[PDB]
Amino acid sequence: MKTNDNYIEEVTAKVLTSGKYSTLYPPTVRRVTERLFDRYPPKQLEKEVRKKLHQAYGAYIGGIDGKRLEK
Amino acid sequence: EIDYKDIATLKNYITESGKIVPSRITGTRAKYQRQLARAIKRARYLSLLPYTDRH
Amino acid sequence: MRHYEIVFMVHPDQSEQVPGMIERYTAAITGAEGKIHRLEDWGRRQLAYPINKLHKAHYVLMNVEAPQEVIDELETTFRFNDAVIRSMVMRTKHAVTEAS
Amino acid sequence: SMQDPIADMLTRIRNGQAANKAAVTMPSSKLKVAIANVLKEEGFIEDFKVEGDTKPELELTLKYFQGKAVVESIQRVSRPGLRIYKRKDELPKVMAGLGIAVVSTSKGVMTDRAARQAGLGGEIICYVA
Amino acid sequence: SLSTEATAKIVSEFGRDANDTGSTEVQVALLTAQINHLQGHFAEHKKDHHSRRGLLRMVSQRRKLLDYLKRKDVARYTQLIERLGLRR
RNA sequence: AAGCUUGAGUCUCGUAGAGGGGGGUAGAAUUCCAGGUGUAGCGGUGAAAUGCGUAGAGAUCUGGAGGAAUACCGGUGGCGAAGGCGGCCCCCUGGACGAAGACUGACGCUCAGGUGCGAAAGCGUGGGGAGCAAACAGGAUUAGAUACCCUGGUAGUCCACGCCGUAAACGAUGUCGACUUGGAGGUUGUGCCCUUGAGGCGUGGCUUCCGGAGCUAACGCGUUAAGUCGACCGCCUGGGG
Ligand SMILES: [Mg+2]
Ligand SMILES: [Mg+2]
Ligand SMILES: [Mg+2]
Ligand SMILES: [Mg+2]
Ligand SMILES: [Mg+2]
Ligand SMILES: [Mg+2]
Ligand SMILES: [Mg+2]
Ligand SMILES: [Mg+2]
Ligand SMILES: [Mg+2]
Ligand SMILES: [Mg+2]
Ligand SMILES: [Mg+2]
Ligand SMILES: [Mg+2]
Ligand SMILES: [Mg+2]
Ligand SMILES: [Mg+2]
Ligand SMILES: [Mg+2]
Ligand SMILES: [Mg+2]
Ligand SMILES: [Mg+2]
Ligand SMILES: [Mg+2]
Ligand SMILES: [Mg+2]
Ligand SMILES: [Mg+2]
Repeated sequence: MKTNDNYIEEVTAKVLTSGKYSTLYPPTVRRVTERLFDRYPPKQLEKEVRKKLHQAYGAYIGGIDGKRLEK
Repeated sequence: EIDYKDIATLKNYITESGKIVPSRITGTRAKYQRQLARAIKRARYLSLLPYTDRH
Repeated sequence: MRHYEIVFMVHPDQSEQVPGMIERYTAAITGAEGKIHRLEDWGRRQLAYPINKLHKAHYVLMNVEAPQEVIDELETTFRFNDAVIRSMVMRTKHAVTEAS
Repeated sequence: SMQDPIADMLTRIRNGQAANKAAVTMPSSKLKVAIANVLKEEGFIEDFKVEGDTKPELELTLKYFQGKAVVESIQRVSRPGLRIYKRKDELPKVMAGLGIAVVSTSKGVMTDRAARQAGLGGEIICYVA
Repeated sequence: SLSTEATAKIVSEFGRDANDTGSTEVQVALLTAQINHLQGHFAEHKKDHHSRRGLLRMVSQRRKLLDYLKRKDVARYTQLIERLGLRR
């Protein structure tokens, strides 16, 4: 079932690994991809999850600037 | 003179450093301005003789 | 069969090898149906770039119509030699009584 | 490229009226003699002379009356890529009969006025006005 | 090495008339050795590109020469394809 | 089926070019790695700081290793279908053009599908890696600059072997052939004439500018056509979506 199940972390790690989108807990994102498994085309999974990172749920991407807060 | 076959005789004009100087040491005629000062630029395409030895 | 002109230099501190270097190189270009059109020696004059540790340099000028089957190994001979610094090969030049 | 020797003859006549020259130089051919013979009886051209030994050479002489040109506008009907044929009772009248429609009948190259009254039908070359 | 003296014996291989600087079977022999020397340069020096375009204006020339003498003399092609090894 | 030459193929005799590719060589500059000499300053931003320094920095001389690009010469010059390519320079090799004479007698123009070429960026399998430079992070900065400034650097740029075939890939102009008042600047051949005033007077290719007739709404083009004819093909049928 790699078509759908090995194709969740290829999508999920990418967000939780990048230091720009790493402002999240692993379980929080483990959830938001099983939810959005059957939501956007099977060649556009991570691609349109970036819509939920910019059009929706954004500014939390890049984060609140802690390296300006402690500053 | 007036021909263009005089390629093996430019040791009296240019120097080893790479700066072309006019014929003033010997003291000859300098009326040939286009056939010498201007005709030398046509041979800079193939540039068979090195113009700048320091480069 | 074209026209060639090999202009190289020797070692500045080895001036006695000049008459012995051209002698051992004019025999291979003679029996291959080639002759020497011009043969003049300039001398150890002054330069304008002190690049070598020792700035003396004798220039060798000679014209010979060597075939292509011999210039492939003659040019690589000066690379292994330590006295020869550099060289200069032109193209399509005829002979002249003198150049300066 | 050069795939129509008939269109080359009409180019020198059309462009020759604006340059105001005497005669032009062009190589002659079988059809070019029959075409120049029709325009010679007409006021279109004055006289032609073939004076080439190496090769036939056609020399056309234009006519200038007052300050106006004799040739008005020449079109093209029998195109090499598209040929147009008409019937004997369907001959087009150039300039309501005032023009000279050079046709190519079976007996030879003549005008459109002598084609419907004598001879047989033919192929319309162009519209010479 | 394409010298002017090496191509003197190519014209003498095909001769129809006499004292002629040109025959009907010589238009292919003068262009066969030129393309054959450039075809072998594909295997080595693969970085070449300008040399590959130049063959398009020479290899395609032979396709027009086949339909020239086909409607005239068929026996003329029996010499060209077997001696210069053209199209087997 | 049988011929000719006015479009010219090819070849002999010459010249011009960063046309393309494979080796080798030289110099300058940045930086790194070694001596001598010289020590609280150096790099850098209109103000500040981070980095780099008392384990010998910055700067200077000499020498060596590695990598990349060719200043003045260099003009909208030259070359190629386009893209693209500027160091002297060996080998291989192509295109175009000039020019007095032969031979072969339209082997000619163009095109769907297909093949090939196609900057930069990006990718796969292997190397190199001194600088610069997309993400990323140190220091400024402001009730938020991942816009700009400053200090570093992983891909990439370079090289061998492949894939993808994308641009304002513009000359916003498909190619070929023919006709058409002219002048004024460059580059590149062959001749005449007293080259004795290094020029006038002829014959070609390439390129730039101006301009009349003519063509087009207009700007302009205007003997390299976007003018006047002809052959072949492609694209586009309102603006968004
Ligand atoms: Mg390539
Ligand atoms: Mg025939
Ligand atoms: Mg080159
Ligand atoms: Mg030191
Ligand atoms: Mg001190
Ligand atoms: Mg230094
Ligand atoms: Mg290194
Ligand atoms: Mg004769
Ligand atoms: Mg004949
Ligand atoms: Mg074509
Ligand atoms: Mg690239
Ligand atoms: Mg590419
Ligand atoms: Mg790569
Ligand atoms: Mg471009
Ligand atoms: Mg376009
Ligand atoms: Mg060109
Ligand atoms: Mg204009
Ligand atoms: Mg228009
Ligand atoms: Mg619409
Ligand atoms: Mg609509």
